Amino acid sequence: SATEKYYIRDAITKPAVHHESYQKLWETKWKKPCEMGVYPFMFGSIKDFEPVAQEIIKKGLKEPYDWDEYAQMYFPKAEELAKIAEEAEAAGEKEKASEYYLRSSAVYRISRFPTPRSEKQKYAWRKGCEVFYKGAALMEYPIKEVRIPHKHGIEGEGDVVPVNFLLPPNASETSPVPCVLIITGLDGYRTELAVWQQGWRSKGVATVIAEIPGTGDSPALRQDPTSPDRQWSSVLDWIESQKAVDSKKIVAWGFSTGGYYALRMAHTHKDRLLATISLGGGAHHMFDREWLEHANKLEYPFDLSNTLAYKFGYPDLESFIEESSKFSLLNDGTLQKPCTKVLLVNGNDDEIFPIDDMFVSLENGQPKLARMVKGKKHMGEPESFSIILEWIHKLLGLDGKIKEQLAMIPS
Ligand SMILES: Oc1cc(O)c2c(O)cc(O)cc2c1
Repeated sequence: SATEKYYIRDAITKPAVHHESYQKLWETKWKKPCEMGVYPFMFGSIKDFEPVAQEIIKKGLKEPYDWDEYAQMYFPKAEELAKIAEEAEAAGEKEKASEYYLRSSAVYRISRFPTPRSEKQKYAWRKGCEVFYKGAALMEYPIKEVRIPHKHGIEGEGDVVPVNFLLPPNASETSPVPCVLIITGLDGYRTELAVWQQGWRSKGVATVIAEIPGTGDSPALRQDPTSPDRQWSSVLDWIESQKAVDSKKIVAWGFSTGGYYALRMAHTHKDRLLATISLGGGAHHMFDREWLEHANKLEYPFDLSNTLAYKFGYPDLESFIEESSKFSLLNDGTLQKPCTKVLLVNGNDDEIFPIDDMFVSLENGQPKLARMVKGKKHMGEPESFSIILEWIHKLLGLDGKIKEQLAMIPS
């Protein structure tokens, strides 16, 4: 059956305990990364989240979640942190203001995980973005929003591609810098992957952070497989206009679902990218009935397959599965085209997207760079981040000081 189909075999039939309740999500999956200040709790503090978790656990919330009831639990804490930030900014305490705005943005973020599917989650997205950019503007090296005109947009698409932008100091047309284009995931948007930007700045590298179609503020048509292609044309046209960036040194790094888009654009925009990295991406079997019919109950904190269906613009999973084959980079002929430099990295035991899709990626077109991480699930952490930074440092001729860069990630 499905138990024989994929690399992980009958692991797909074992429901993960975190789906039983929020209590199990918190105790077995979220408390630890929150304490360490890492994804999905970048910029966050256990001091903020633990009191909120305790209130959710007392209420006994669990799948199926009422996303308005769920989101509202985070709001009193998010507002408290935003009020503290405002009073700090009024007093000229810039470093403190920045911290509490970003702590507020983290609480709003988790309130609209896994993706905004209710009015209060849609509200939390807007409120989280607002406090993130207030925090970002008060960083020593401010990260700014750029509303890139979507010149390549068609009917029914948004007029702009909102991105984060950070340019290292002394970057100029005379001394231009490489750019890491970060493509975000199904749940982590530009307000989350922002955590990478100061690291890249410290190594003399510009960053642009953009969301995938049907997430954050992406203007792209959800159901149209070619919508990302138009988005990257607008984004890369804008990066080329920034003369302080070397347009011959753009590296696209796709995180999780972002990996699919990084792999896709290595083909669609080969001549405009030095390299792309897919970290925990998929390509083909991520759209399989069998995979999607099992993934709701596996390592993903909530309902992966339903969330992916919503991101692709479908009202339910069955309707998505009916048409999902058309998004395959194999089915649509993408993987037959020439590609720029591609690095594929993932944990073998991934239960969000199958390692089988790294195999499909290596079974078609030109040879690609790969590191498989045995005995690890989605993203193959922490070794994956060291592998990728080492490769990008070598590619761009940076200082190779990847431990220094990685140490800047934990909040
Ligand atoms: O350690 C990480 C860091 C991330 O940025 C992740 C992300 O964006 C998506 C995901 O599914 C897992 C992640 C794990």
